[PDB]
Amino acid sequence: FLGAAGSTMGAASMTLTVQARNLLSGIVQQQSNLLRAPEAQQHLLKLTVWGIKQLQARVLAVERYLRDQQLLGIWGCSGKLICCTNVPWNSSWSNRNLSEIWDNMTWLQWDKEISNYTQIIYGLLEESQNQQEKNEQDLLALDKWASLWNWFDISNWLWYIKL
Amino acid sequence: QVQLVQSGAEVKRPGSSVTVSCKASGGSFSTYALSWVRQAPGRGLEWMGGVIPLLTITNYAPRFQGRITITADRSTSTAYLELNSLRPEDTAVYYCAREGTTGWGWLGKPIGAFAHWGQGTLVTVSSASTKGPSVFPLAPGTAALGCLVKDYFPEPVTVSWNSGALTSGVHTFPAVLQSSGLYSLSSVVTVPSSSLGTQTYICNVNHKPSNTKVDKKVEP
Ligand SMILES: *[C@@H]1O[C@H](CO)[C@@H](O)[C@H](O)[C@H]1NC(C)=O
Ligand SMILES: *[C@@H]1O[C@H](CO)[C@@H](O)[C@H](O)[C@H]1NC(C)=O
Ligand SMILES: *[C@@H]1O[C@H](CO)[C@@H](O)[C@H](O)[C@H]1NC(C)=O
Ligand SMILES: *[C@@H]1O[C@H](CO)[C@@H](O)[C@H](O)[C@H]1NC(C)=O
Repeated sequence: FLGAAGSTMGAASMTLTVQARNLLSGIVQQQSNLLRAPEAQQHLLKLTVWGIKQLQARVLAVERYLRDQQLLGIWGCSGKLICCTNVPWNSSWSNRNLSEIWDNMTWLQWDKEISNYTQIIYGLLEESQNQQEKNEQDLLALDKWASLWNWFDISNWLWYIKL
Repeated sequence: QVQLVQSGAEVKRPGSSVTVSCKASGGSFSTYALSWVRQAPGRGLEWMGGVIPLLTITNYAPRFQGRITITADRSTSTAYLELNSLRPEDTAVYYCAREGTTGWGWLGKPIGAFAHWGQGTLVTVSSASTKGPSVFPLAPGTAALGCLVKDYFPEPVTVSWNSGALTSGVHTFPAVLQSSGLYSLSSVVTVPSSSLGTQTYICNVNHKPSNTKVDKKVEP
């Protein structure tokens, strides 16, 4: 758990060659102590201090551990720890080196890199996930001459892979 | 659509080898399993084996393996089949056939079925050399009559009576790979007896590699 958070993303390529270095199971399974005994107590005591504080901590952890599942649902990535997107690296202005990023930079320094535009990326991702991709899938059950043979866009469709 | 313009039929000495082509047109020469099938001229149909041009995957025959050779040459965009040991029991029609795809096109998901096809040519070995036959009045209310195009080389001839003016009631009969090294053929029609000397029934034959197209009397 967190065992190589200080490593660079190349040595934290080690982290995501294992279960993101056990981060998600440490998110949901560190509940197990307050899961093991909110109920082993058989005592009256006539009032409860933890009856609001533990409950607020518990449902705080649950809503935080559901917002991220819903956000992975909204970008077609539900289930998959590592998935790719159709959004390109846009005009976003931290354009830099591949062998600088995934060799010599930690995850925290990387968060300090792109602390801006993060909500821009989050708004940007679902656009290519939905507004054309879901509408293309809605097209993909019926089409005219073009679906088998449009002979125009296909070269550009090959060209997207090409450029 | 997908067009498979196969190369023409062939005559060749027996005991030698044979090559045939199948030039596709439309769709894609690669990324879809072109294949090859047989049918003896009168039998049902028979699959032999195929090729996949992007990865040269050859899925050959259960019996003809070792004697069959299929290639795929995308740089001139054709597909050849090379069989060996030509013989009277290699005589079959050889259709070249491509797998189809879902939707009206040639790019989507394939189906697994031989949807688009080619014209096919009968791959029949030759024993003898060419021969122009002779055509006869075969003598019989209703007088029967024939023009026996018998013991020729090679197949086929056609028969039309009075330059095709008589068109109804025709009954041709197919050419035979007979037991003489040559080929024979029969063809009859139905005329009355009383119109023997009035309407002269003149069959017309078309033997194109032997070059004999004669008008022939039938006045029995
Ligand atoms: C810390 O960084 C050094 C690089 O000098 C590396 O050798 C070491 O493995 C790193 N430690 C961990 C726990 O990743
Ligand atoms: C990427 O960064 C490394 C230093 O981390 C450098 O050695 C390499 O030359 C860079 N590559 C490019 C293409 O700039
Ligand atoms: C590479 O990493 C080491 C330690 O992790 C650091 O001292 C060095 O400055 C880094 N170099 C670059 C170009 O990032
Ligand atoms: C990122 O956003 C912060 C807002 O807190 C801003 O101060 C900073 O200039 C931005 N740009 C960076 C760190 O390049």
